[PDB]
Amino acid sequence: GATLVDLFSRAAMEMPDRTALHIDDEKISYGLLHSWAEGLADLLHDAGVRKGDRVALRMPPGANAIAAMLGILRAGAAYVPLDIRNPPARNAFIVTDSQVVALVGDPIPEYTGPLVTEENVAALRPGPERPGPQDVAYIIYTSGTTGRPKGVPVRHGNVTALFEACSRLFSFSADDRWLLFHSMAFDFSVWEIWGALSTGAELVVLPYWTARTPVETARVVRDRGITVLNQTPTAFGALTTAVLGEGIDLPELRYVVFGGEKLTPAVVRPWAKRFGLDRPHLINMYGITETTVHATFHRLTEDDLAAEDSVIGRPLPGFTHRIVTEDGRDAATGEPGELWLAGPQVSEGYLNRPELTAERFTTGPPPRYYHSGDLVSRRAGGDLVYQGRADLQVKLRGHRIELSDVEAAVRTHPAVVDAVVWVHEFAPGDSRLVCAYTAPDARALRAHVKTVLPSYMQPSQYLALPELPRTINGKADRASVARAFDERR
Ligand SMILES: Nc1ncnc2c1ncn2[C@@H]1O[C@H](COP(=O)(O)OP(=O)(O)OP(=O)(O)O)[C@@H](O)[C@H]1O
Ligand SMILES: C[C@@H](O)[C@H](N)C(=O)O
Ligand SMILES: [Mg+2]
Repeated sequence: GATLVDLFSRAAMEMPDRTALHIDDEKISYGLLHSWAEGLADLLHDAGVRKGDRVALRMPPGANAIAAMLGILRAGAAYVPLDIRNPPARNAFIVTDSQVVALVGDPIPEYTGPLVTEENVAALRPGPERPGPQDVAYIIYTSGTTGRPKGVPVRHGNVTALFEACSRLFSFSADDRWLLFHSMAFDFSVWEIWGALSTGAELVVLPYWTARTPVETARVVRDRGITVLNQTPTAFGALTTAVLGEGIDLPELRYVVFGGEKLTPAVVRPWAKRFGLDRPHLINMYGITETTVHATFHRLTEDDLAAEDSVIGRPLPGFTHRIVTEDGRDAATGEPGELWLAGPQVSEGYLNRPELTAERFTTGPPPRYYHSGDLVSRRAGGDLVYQGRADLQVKLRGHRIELSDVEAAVRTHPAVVDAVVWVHEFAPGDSRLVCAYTAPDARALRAHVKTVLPSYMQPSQYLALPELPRTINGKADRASVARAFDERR
């Protein structure tokens, strides 16, 4: 149907006996989740929540968080998720920037808006007016690199267009088990949640436990019988180490879907020798929050493991696209350019960032294009290959540097897991190439990199970290690495 509410309604009306949520040994049926959610919506209505309103959600992953989010959607409102490892100042900003009429869960400088507590939500375990396709389902905040975190509001019709685009490339059924691996404040959780709840499938909630190892994660994945696993490449590399080390088998896995980072063939090779490429399928998906979770699809093949190219494949069925030169021109085959995207999954622009919206969402004088700020090429055969972020193609003292190439060159060192390379302003006068990396001292690393890279591309300073700092989506927080570096210097 038109909305996420419709999707849940259909599946719940039609498969009420099936398990919607699985939290350790706890199982909630679609039927009972549906009941709980209708009740929560009525409760939200009573507290003065209206269609088009925005409600904060702040809860650990579990039954209550999910039921609250359905209740919020059923009430015609958008949920604005706050991840609880988010620093208090970040919530405080989002709470005010998004102007929520209420918060669900427990809390922040001002509490003066109304609360629905977790205990309140647990208690409820024709209705308010239903939302339309053009109503906002969620508002997820992305990283603003200097300037503030920015909010992206995604509509019901945006999300429902996502699952329609994917209907024929994936083979999903009510029998699947989806893992909720990701933060509810990361849009990859939307795919995970609604992947399950739109089809009658089961959603396995990874309960919140920070001392859980990859090894434990692997063990749950086998034991809870997961068929659809979503991972960032960073997460999957560590998962693979654990699966291979303990020798875990995963015969029930049907799909592993990658998103959110550049997926290198090297990351995938160890997996592929153990399980092959036929089961599960490996699917790389390029995506951005501004165009609703995923924008492309590429099933991995043996060929992708021969070269070192990052194939992201073709735009999802809903999309039209451009590959654009610095000049505004359409790029030739094999030529790198900026990817632009148009279609029903593209968001309506940022929240309260009117000038940024103006720049990155454009209409000719024609489709409405979102400028991804990502560099890609169309290879012969029509597949997209991902090159890198225009952000990270920088210039320094007369040379152009692919920061991402330096990074990979540092990663080429066998004892190095991860690297972040950037231009650091030591002073206005002194701008130099810097690297942070995780496990080899700087001396050995520096000596190795002098092999791989031209001299202008060699990091001027190396900082060894126990781990790289992480935003809640599990990516390396670049602004956090630069600040840690600066303070250690
Ligand atoms: N399959 C992929 N291969 C390569 N890069 C990817 C892939 N999927 C996502 N990315 C990168 O991740 C980004 C999408 O991230 P998201 O929408 O969460 O915001 P962000 O890039 O983390 O920050 P912002 O929204 O502030 O630009 C894209 O800019 C792209 O560079
Ligand atoms: C799933 C992944 O592509 C997510 N939308 C991100 O933008 O980081
Ligand atoms: Mg981006």
